[PDB]
Amino acid sequence: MNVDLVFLFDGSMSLQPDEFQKILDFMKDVMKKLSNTSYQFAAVQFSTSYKTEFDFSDYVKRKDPDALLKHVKHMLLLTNTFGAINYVATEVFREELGARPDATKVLIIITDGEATDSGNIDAAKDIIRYIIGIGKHFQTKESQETLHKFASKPASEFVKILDTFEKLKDLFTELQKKIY
Ligand SMILES: CN1C(=O)N(c2cc(Cl)cc(Cl)c2)C(=O)[C@]12CN(c1ccc(C(=O)O)cn1)C[C@H]2c1ccc(C#N)cc1
Repeated sequence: MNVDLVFLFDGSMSLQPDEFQKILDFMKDVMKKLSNTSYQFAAVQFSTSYKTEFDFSDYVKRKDPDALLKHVKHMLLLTNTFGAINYVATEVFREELGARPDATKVLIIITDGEATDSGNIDAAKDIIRYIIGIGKHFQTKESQETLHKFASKPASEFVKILDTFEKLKDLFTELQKKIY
């Protein structure tokens, strides 16, 4: 349907270069698949700070995932996930930046660890929120639970755990199908 979807992706120092690249490729795969639909996309990299890599209006103008992401630079700092989610809620979903009043808001968060900051994400709560937690830091039920606070309910649907960044490929294949 009419979906305004934002990727919020981790660019902290704990991600290896190849891992950060797998994230970019995942986002391109998704966008390529949903070309020529009612989907609109935006992407934000977060680390210590929050960098909008492209807004919805950027997407409407070009609709080319390669061009939209070509200058992305890995920030290699902290993992301020609380600040990042609030940033998306208030700074990215705006009509002035191409967001649509009647579109469903979706936020896809991709990270390798726990947030380095703190607070709440009240402002983003109405958004449909998936979080993809990847790698060695999420190998136990207890470590995986730390992500639930960022996601819609139930966690069994909205929190995805991958053992490696190579599994983003497999996740895309699975997601591809859910497309009606
Ligand atoms: C199932 N589902 C889903 O897995 N994701 C999802 C989950 C992850 Cl981890 C990553 C990415 Cl990129 C997308 C979604 O966003 C949805 C929920 N959804 C919607 C859309 C609209 C409404 C609504 O209006 O209520 C509710 N949910 C759209 C749907 C979807 C499925 C596959 C792809 C691909 N490729 C992209 C989107």
